[PDB]
Amino acid sequence: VSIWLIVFGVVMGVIVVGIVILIFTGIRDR
Amino acid sequence: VLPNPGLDARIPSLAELETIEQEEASSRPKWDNKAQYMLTCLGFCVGLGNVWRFPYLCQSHGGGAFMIPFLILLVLEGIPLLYLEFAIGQRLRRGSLGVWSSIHPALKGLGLASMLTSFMVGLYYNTIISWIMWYLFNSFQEPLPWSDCPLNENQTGYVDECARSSPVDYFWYRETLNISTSISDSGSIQWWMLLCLACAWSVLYMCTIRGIETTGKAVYITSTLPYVVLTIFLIRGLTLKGATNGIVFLFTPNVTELAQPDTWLDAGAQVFFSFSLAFGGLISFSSYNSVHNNCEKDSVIVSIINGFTSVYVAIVVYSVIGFRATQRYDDCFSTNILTLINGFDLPEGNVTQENFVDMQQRCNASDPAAYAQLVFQTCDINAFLSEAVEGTGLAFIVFTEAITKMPLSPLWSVLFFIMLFCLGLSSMFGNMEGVVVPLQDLRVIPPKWPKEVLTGLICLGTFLIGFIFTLNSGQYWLSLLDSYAGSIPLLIIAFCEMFSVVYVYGVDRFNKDIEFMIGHKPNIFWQVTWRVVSPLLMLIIFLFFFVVEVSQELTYSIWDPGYEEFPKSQKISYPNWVYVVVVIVAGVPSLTIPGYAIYKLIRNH
Ligand SMILES: CCCCCCCCCCCCCCCCCC(=O)OC[C@H](COP(=O)(O)O)OC(=O)CCCCCCCCCCCCCCCCC
Ligand SMILES: CCCCCCCCCCCCCCCCCC(=O)OC[C@H](COP(=O)(O)O)OC(=O)CCCCCCCCCCCCCCCCC
Ligand SMILES: *[C@@H]1O[C@H](CO)[C@@H](O[C@@H]2O[C@H](CO)[C@@H](O)[C@H](O)[C@H]2NC(C)=O)[C@H](O)[C@H]1NC(C)=O
Ligand SMILES: *[C@@H]1O[C@H](CO)[C@@H](O)[C@H](O)[C@H]1NC(C)=O
Ligand SMILES: *[C@@H]1O[C@H](CO)[C@@H](O)[C@H](O)[C@H]1NC(C)=O
Ligand SMILES: *[C@@H]1O[C@H](CO)[C@@H](O)[C@H](O)[C@H]1NC(C)=O
Ligand SMILES: *[C@@H]1O[C@H](CO)[C@@H](O)[C@H](O)[C@H]1NC(C)=O
Repeated sequence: VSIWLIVFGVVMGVIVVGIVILIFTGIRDR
Repeated sequence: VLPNPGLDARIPSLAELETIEQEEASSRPKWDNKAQYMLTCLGFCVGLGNVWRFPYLCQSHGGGAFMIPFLILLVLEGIPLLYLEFAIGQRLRRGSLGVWSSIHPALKGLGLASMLTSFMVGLYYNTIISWIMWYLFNSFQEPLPWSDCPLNENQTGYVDECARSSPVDYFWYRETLNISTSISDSGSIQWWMLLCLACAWSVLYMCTIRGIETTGKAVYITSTLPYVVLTIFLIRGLTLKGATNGIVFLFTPNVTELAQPDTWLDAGAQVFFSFSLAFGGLISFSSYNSVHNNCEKDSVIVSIINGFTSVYVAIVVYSVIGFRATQRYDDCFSTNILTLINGFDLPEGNVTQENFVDMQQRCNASDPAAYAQLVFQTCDINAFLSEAVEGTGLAFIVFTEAITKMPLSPLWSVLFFIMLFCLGLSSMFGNMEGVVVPLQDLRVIPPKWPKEVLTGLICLGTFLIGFIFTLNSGQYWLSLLDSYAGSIPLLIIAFCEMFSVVYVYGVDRFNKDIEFMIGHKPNIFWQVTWRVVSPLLMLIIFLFFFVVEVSQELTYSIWDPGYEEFPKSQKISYPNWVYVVVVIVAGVPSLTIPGYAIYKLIRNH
């Protein structure tokens, strides 16, 4: 599996989802 | 005292300040709590320099006593400076470049020197966090990847440089960095490192997206966690085998080291980095407070916790060095036992540590010419406690080797690398606040394009410049810039902040304005250190720099696996084109402070 790639995978997922949930709350503050 | 005209009608006035805060609730951010401001200021002072920089300097420079030096210099440079920085942002209600351009607008270079310094420190400190989260991804497996040597092709022997060196020393230089033999030889981008870099900058853009109303909850977590983990490491560290033998070694006084010009420089240059002075972030954080907020009580509480934490991390660090040195002394002394048992036919539990030397001479008096082929070791503590590793090796080749010999190895490595991560993150918040706010007062973008867009072009723009430290020679580039950069700019920018408040703004206007906020005009201790003591004490640190720079024989360490008598050290004397890089990173943040002051005085006249 190359076990460091799945941890990285899961972390990146959350990071991106978060940035998205962050740039759309900022459009619901206009 | 210096004759600048037109100071009024350029800064806000004192009777106007009671109406300015009921209109800056819009168009200016604001803290939610008071603890939200103290937790984001402790995270900007405490990070990654209390772990691998301070406990080495506390011991290498006559520890136990260096405490003395570090202390005095503190309640003399540090206190006064931090106080004057907290009380200048709350009054003039601007960032870092807006404060020094409000008082004598021909000055203006202290804002541009603080922005260039915060860009360069935060550029390479986001690569150290890139290395830290690479060791965090390679956890969550019970045989850790830095615990054993790989096999080569035929599965009969180890890889050659994993056997001559250590396996941990092999995981850093060949499986993380893939390092080259020189700074001249560089290769490709080394994909894994690049992915990690991406991750780091991404995690940084998520936390500092909407300015200061995100780094709040962020600071909370990224400021407590580090503390709790550090604690948990104390009651585990003081229990293993060889702590209280590495705590005593840290606190042995050597009073001869006090009479050295190199001691008081790095004790002085750590105070400007134990805090975050001359960076331009502590003025922009203080400018969001209320006008009647007590900034005299904040600068004492912040400096007491910063002076207590630096001792507290050194207790935790040297407990682990004391455990690793006691272990290496026992896995050395058991091989000197194993040599004579394999040569003189003695029972097993025969010839322990209590009876080594007397059983050395019982064998050579029994039969000569059988002791002459025996190879013994001269290993002893205070030689295993006394390696001079510093800067990145105290976490990647020293601390992570002692973790593998503990009971639960893949759990003390997850807890250790999330803590460093947190520290790095708080420092990052600080530096980011430092580069974004002066880039709004310059107005490089129109007053459209909201706060998500300017931070996104900084996090993407500093990502592409960070490709230098992902190369094969990328660790020689990061060890170059650090020291130099930091040191120089810090000291110089720190001197002109103490000068241009006392002698250009006026320390008598200052006193009045302060009293207007708190009451009780500051003591004789504040008036003495602001006027005479701390500007004088910051000159002999600047004079000791050009004494220790002209005689240290500037070199750097390489790895070089195909080299005769390999695993010792190497120093091979930097090429002549590297002075271009030294002049660029250390000179031009120092020279924009006179450079703009010469340009503005010849544009008018
Ligand atoms: C200890 C770590 C865990 C947490 C500790 C929490 C910190 C609590 C400490 C006290 C906080 C409460 C307020 C303290 C006093 C503020 C009052 C005040 O300043 O009034 C103005 C006070 C009096 O004002 P006046 O009424 O105008 O006279 O003036 C001064 O503050 C002058 C004092 C000079 C500042 C020197 C401070 C020395 C710091 C010690 C050096 C570092 C020690 C680190 C060693 C390790 C220890 C852990
Ligand atoms: C005219 C000359 C200037 C323009 C020429 C192009 C300029 C350079 C390209 C700039 C592109 C971005 C600006 C787009 C226009 C801004 C105005 C606007 O968006 O308002 C409409 C829009 C609102 O429109 P409405 O719906 O009509 O109200 O505002 C937004 O949607 C802004 C959303 C936030 C965008 C921020 C993300 C962009 C940067 C991402 C960086 C990610 C870094 C990740 C970390 C590093 C990883 C390695
Ligand atoms: C205490 O500090 C002194 C100061 O450096 C140490 O001193 C030196 O010892 C080396 C021997 O390798 C000499 O070459 C230097 O000339 C000495 N310096 C001075 C100023 O005399 C000393 O080693 C330290 N004490 C201990 C126990 O390590
Ligand atoms: C080691 O591996 C090489 C191929 O990589 C092979 O030619 C050689 O015979 C092997 N040595 C032994 C002792 O098996
Ligand atoms: C870096 O690693 C690659 C394989 O991942 C290897 O081919 C290359 O030789 C390494 N670089 C150096 C300088 O050894
Ligand atoms: C080691 O051997 C000597 C020789 O007989 C014996 O007297 C001694 O008890 C032995 N030590 C231990 C710990 O057994
Ligand atoms: C046995 O070897 C040691 C190590 O050199 C030496 O000091 C000792 O004198 C030798 N014993 C005799 C009887 O010479």
